[PDB]
Amino acid sequence: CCAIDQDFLDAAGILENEAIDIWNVTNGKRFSTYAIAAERGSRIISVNGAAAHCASVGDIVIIASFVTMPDEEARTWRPNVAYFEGDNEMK
Amino acid sequence: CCAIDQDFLDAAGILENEAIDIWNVTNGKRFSTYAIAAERGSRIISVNGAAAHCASVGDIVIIASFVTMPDEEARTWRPNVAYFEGDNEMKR
Amino acid sequence: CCAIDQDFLDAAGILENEAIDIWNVTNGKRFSTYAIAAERGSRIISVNGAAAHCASVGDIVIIASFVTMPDEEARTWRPNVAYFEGDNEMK
Amino acid sequence: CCAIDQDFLDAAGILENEAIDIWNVTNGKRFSTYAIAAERGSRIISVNGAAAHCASVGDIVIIASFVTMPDEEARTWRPNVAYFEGDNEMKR
Amino acid sequence: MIRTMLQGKLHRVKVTHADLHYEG
Amino acid sequence: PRGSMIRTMLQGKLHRVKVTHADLHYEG
Amino acid sequence: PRGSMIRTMLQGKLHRVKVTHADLHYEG
Amino acid sequence: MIRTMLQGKLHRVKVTHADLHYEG
Repeated sequence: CCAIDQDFLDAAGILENEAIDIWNVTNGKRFSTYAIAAERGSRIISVNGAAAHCASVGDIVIIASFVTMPDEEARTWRPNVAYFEGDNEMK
Repeated sequence: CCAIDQDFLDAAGILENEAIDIWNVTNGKRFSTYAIAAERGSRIISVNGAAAHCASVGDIVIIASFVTMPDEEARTWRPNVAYFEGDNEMKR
Repeated sequence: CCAIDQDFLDAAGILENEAIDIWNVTNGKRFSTYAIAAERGSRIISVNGAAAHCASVGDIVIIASFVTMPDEEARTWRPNVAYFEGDNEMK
Repeated sequence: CCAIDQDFLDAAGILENEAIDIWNVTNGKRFSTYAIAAERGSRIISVNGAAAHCASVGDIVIIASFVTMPDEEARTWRPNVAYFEGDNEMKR
Repeated sequence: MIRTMLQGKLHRVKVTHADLHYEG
Repeated sequence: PRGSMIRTMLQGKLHRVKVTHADLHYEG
Repeated sequence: PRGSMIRTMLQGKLHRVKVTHADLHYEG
Repeated sequence: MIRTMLQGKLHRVKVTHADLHYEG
C-alpha cells in the first residue's frame, strides 16, 4: 500500500483504506493501491509491498482518489488538491 | 491530467474533473487520469504531469469517459462521440 | 474498441458500448475498452484502434464485463459464460 | 481467474465471481481478474488462463477486493484482512 | 456495500481481425 | 428498483484527436 | 441521502499468500 | 447517470521510503 502522513490525507480528503492511483512523474509508472495513514507531521510517503517495484525513494508522484456521484452534482464538483514544495512541505 | 478545449468536452459530454481513459493509437499506451478544461476554441489537447511519459505532441489518441447506469437504461444508451480531423477540427 | 459477433454478446450478456476487459492468453497483455456489435453469425472478434497494439490475429483472448450490485445479491450472483471450440464455434 | 480456497475467501470477505486485484510482491506485476472458489481446506491459490503470464508457483501475492459505500460509512469501515505464512497457513 | 462482480465472459475466443484503422 | 445490476457504459469520447502539448512539469 | 458521494474502499485482502498452481490452459 | 470524479490529490510529493517488506 502507500503510507501517507495523515496531514496530507486530511488536506486531500483521502481516507485510510481508500483506493488510490499513484502516477509517477519521474519514471512514468502508473498503478493503483489503497492508502494507509502514516503519522501526522512525519511527511512520509512510503511505497510498501509489491508497489515498491513501481517507485524509488526520491521519485515525484501524484496520489489521487476518485468518487462517484450523479451527473447533476458532478457538474459543479470541486476536488481537494494539496500542493507541495521543497521536501514534502505542504503550501 | 489532460487539458481539453471546453468545446470538445461539451461535444463528448465529458466534465471538468471527470475520470478519463486515454488510448494512444500512435504508440499503443493506455492510461487513466482526469479531464481539465482548456479555453474554448483553443483546440488544446495537453497531456500534463506523469502522463507526458505516455504521449507526445502529434500522437493520435482516443479520450473516453464512462458512466454507470441500470441495465434497461444501458440497453438504450447512445454515447456522445465527437470525431476529429486535421487541426483538431470537430467533424459535423 | 473490440467488435464482437452479436450472438457472442447475447450469450455473455455483454452490451453494445459496455466497458469490457480483454485478457490475452497468447501474449499476456491485459487491457480495457468497450464492446461494439459485429454482425450476428460472423464470428468476428476484431481488435480496432489503439487496441490493435495489444493483440494480433490468431491470439486467444478472454473478454469479460463486470457489474455492481449490493452484497446481499452478489452472494448468489451467477455470471453468463460462453465457451468456444475450433474457430470461434460457440458450444 | 484465480481459484482460491473457500476458507481464505471467507476470511477476507471475498465472494465467488467478485472482481479482485492481484499484486505480485515477487515480480511487481499488478493485474485484475475475478475470484473463483477452490475446495475448502485445499489452500489453493491457482492463477489460471491469461493471468498465468503474470504469476508463477512460489510467487508471493496480495489479493484484494474493493467495495463502494457512502463517505460516513467509509470513514468507520474496517477491511477484512487475512495474513499468511508458511504453507498458506492463515495466521490467527 | 456494493460489490463488483463478473457479469459475463467469452472464454477463449480467437482474434479474427486487428486494424489500427478504425473510425467509429 | 432496489438492488438492480449496474452497468459501466461508454458515456462519450473524442475519437482520434491529436495531442498539442505534453508537459512533464505541470504544477496544477 | 440522495446524491451522496460514494467511496471505493478496500473490502478485504489475502496478505502475502503463495501461488500454488499456475495453468495457462484453464477451460472454465 | 453516475459519474466518476476526482475527489482529491496530492500534487507532486516525493517518495520518502520504499520497502518490499510490509506486513499490514
